[PDB]
Amino acid sequence: SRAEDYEVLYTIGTYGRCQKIRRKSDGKILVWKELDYGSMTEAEKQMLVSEVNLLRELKHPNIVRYYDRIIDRTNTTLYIVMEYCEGGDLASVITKGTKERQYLDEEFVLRVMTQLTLALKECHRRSRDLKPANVFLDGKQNVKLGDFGLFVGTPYYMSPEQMNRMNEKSDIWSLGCLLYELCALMPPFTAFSQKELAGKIREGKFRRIPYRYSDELNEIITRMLNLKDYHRPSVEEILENPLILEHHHHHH
Ligand SMILES: CCOc1cc(-c2nc(-c3cc(OC)c(OC)c(OC)c3)cnc2N)ccc1C(=O)O
Ligand SMILES: [Cl-]
Ligand SMILES: [Cl-]
Ligand SMILES: [Cl-]
Ligand SMILES: [Cl-]
Ligand SMILES: [Cl-]
Ligand SMILES: [Cl-]
Repeated sequence: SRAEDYEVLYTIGTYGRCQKIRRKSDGKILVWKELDYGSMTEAEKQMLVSEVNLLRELKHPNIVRYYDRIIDRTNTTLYIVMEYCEGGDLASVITKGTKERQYLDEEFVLRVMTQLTLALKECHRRSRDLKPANVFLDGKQNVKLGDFGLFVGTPYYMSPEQMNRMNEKSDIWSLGCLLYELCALMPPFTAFSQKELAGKIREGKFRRIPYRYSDELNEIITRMLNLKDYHRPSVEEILENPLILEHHHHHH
């Protein structure tokens, strides 16, 4: 309700800045996203209101949880309060692995696969970017999909359908790309330009993920990267995989 209900501890990152905060009433650790709407038009503020209502709706263990919205009309600043994910985002995990030359555990990849697949299933059920920067880790081995998604960069994760026209199986391809990058510490198709990239995607060829990962894990990631959307496994078919066990799911 009010900014003064919370105390900022410090800034985590800088669409304004993201800050770790403490709710005064009970000391709960949260974060908020700080947005200056002062320069926005009425139309834009209207679709901002629409977006925020949308986030207040989705509740799921594998989706970053919204708590509150605070309007500071004096500084024309809006705060979106959400849960704190102490393990940060998946992009930093991959970069860390890349820089330090250390692959991630299969167990970790299975957790990401299982929990992101359940996030997707929920998103599809309701009607969000499937990329490492939009994936967050809490302090309990849980994985959460953030709200990014609802030019300069190469569109590494774009499916062959999207690269022409025109589909939930497209999301499966994107997940395949993300899990592939998590394993290999590089995307399955790399290139310097989008046109070069598009040429590679159309061939649909890539390296096997590293041998430290099982044939079973390689197989399902490879299936997700099938050129034909109808050969990619559905969320249901993914979760039926013998690889995926109770402990790979979320725990409170
Ligand atoms: C502008 C980003 O919006 C979101 C932020 C979070 C969110 N992020 C973190 C977080 C914590 C970190 O500390 C380790 C960290 O450094 C690696 C980090 O890097 C980006 C992020 C903690 N809690 C959070 N709730 C979640 C979702 C969003 C979003 O808008 O989807
Ligand atoms: Cl390595
Ligand atoms: Cl391993
Ligand atoms: Cl390899
Ligand atoms: Cl166990
Ligand atoms: Cl539960
Ligand atoms: Cl949870």
